Amino acid sequence: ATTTATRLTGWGRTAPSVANVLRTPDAEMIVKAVARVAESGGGRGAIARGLGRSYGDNAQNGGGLVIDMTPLNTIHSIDADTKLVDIDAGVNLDQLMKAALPFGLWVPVLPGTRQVTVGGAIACDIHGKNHHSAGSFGNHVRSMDLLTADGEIRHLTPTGEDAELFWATVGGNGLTGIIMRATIEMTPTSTAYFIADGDVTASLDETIALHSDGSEARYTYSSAWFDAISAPPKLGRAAVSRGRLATVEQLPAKLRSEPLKFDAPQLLTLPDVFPNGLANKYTFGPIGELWYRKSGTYRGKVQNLTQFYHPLDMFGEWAGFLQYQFVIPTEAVDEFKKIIGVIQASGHYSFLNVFKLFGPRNQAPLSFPIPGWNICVDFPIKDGLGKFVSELDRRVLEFGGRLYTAKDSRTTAETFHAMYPRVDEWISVRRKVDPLRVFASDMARRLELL
Ligand SMILES: Cc1cc2nc3c(=O)[nH]c(=O)nc-3n(C[C@H](O)[C@H](O)[C@H](O)COP(=O)(O)OP(=O)(O)OC[C@H]3O[C@@H](n4cnc5c(N)ncnc54)[C@H](O)[C@@H]3O)c2cc1C
Ligand SMILES: O=C(O)c1nc2ccc(C(F)(F)F)cc2nc1NCc1ccc(Cl)cc1
Ligand SMILES: C[C@H](CO)OC[C@@H](C)OC[C@@H](C)O
Repeated sequence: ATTTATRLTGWGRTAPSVANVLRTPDAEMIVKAVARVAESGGGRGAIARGLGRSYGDNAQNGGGLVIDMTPLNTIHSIDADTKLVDIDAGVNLDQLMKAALPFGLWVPVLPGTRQVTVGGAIACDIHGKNHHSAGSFGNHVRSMDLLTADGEIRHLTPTGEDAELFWATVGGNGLTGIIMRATIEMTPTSTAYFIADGDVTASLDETIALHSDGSEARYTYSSAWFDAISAPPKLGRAAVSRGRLATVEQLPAKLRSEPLKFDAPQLLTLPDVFPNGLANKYTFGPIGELWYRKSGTYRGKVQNLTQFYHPLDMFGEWAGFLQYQFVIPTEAVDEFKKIIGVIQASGHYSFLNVFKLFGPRNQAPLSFPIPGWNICVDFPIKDGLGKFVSELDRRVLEFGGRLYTAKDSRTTAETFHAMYPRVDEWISVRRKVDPLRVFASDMARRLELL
């Protein structure tokens, strides 16, 4: 148990603040720190911190306490018959994935990096490539133990007597208390592999058409990279990757011996093999166009996790960036296209772009995902950006969509509240379970959730 004044930022490395960071594997010691903050009521409160993968300010508390949860990382049990895992909130999804595979169990929702805690996964109600078929992380929690402001540990379930507080904690960014422990229902699987279909579109219109032609219902997993820099018609052209978990008999004979094995992250990546880039005299001409179309079009390709899910891993080596993520309701297709147009003409160039059609939402009043067009872009920080993303906020807002707290460090409270029309409902729950504001964060203060 060590308390240390530490300078903390999100993954985006901005808006730093200084907090007292408690790092203890001792659960009783955590209960006491919270009991202390509640006693000298009130101060600048406390907030949990997972692995720090949120880009913004949700896991920090300037001039307050921050409880690092990563030492509470015991997997208590895994059961293949019930498909249930019982794990501390500090367990991470990579650790969990590894521990569970031998049981034929699969982490039901995986984000774009496995370095996130169970606590972070719940508090941000994270989504992945399978949202349209599996919903978000919150949908899969069968119980969790929440340390509240009064110093008690409350056992919450999605349909029990504490359902309301359960669903306020899902997506609650740690502002209902500290998730100590949870039970997750896993997805059964017979292999660690995917059967994947790849498609390449020529334009924004094609990308939308492919996601609206009914084909999505044939794949449990689906996401795309899209072009956000090229002028129309090239704007919004996409490499789409869709699939489902493979069964044993679908594997080639070579891989049937160990169907649930995970492959090691290799020493040599593509920057190590080709140091001078991948560009040749063909890349930007018709043969290049033809080559990209071909490599990105395929059917029934067997892929492991890295290949199917982390296709940025092969580009290795390739701070001053602003991550922006929003979703626009399904029906607002024209408005969605408009927003992509605004991005392209902005003079702000993003290369790392995610496109995904979200499925049905859950009952959490602060849950980010709603059915519709989800987009992430990554803008280099340069003159004009701050004021331009505010304009984007305005358009996202008026088009019925919202920003994601896990990605935000700079939107206003007014915008956020308008984007989340159930925020008042949520605030009423939070105020009932934390009258003295024992739990607090830089985000809570910025977005007036405190
Ligand atoms: C490369 C990359 C790819 C990503 N891809 C995706 C994606 O595909 N989908 C997606 O949804 N997100 C994605 N994210 C965002 C990420 O999944 C979330 O920010 C997640 O919350 C990070 O978990 P963490 O353990 O690092 O939590 P932190 O960022 O440390 O904390 C996040 C929030 O969770 C709260 N919290 C953490 N632990 C606890 C606890 N034990 N009890 C109560 N509250 C707690 C904190 O108070 C804070 O509000 C991505 C992030 C990166 C960097
Ligand atoms: O960096 C992030 O914050 C991120 N956010 C994501 C949000 C949603 C999705 C989803 F839509 F696929 F679920 C994937 C994400 N991948 C992410 N990162 C991995 C990645 C993989 C490929 C690309 Cl073209 C760009 C990013
Ligand atoms: C962005 C989305 C999430 O992982 O999938 C990207 C795939 C479809 O494209 C591969 C990239 C590297 O070109």
